[PDB]
Amino acid sequence: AEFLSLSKARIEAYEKELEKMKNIIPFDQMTIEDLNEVFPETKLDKKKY
Amino acid sequence: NENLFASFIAPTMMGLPIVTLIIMFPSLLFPTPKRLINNRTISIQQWLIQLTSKQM
Repeated sequence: AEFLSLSKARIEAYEKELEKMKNIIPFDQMTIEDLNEVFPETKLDKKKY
Repeated sequence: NENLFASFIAPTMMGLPIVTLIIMFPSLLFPTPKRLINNRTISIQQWLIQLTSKQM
């Protein structure tokens, strides 16, 4: 029952992730930082191409 | 002796007026947006860089 114990919170955290994923897309012309959660940014000299 | 060209003698002047305004002025022709979708006049400046950044 450890799968029924541990992955139950992993189900609801994935279920809550589907709630915030609806929030981010918003308007077409929405934001330059709210779109900076899914698509990534990094430190200096990461993107080679 | 049909078509006689002419010429005018006049000094051709590369003078030196106030330069530090004239240098700064082609910076303000290019804006920079803090938005995701832009406004269709920066968007063809932003595309023109992403060509010739892929050759140097």
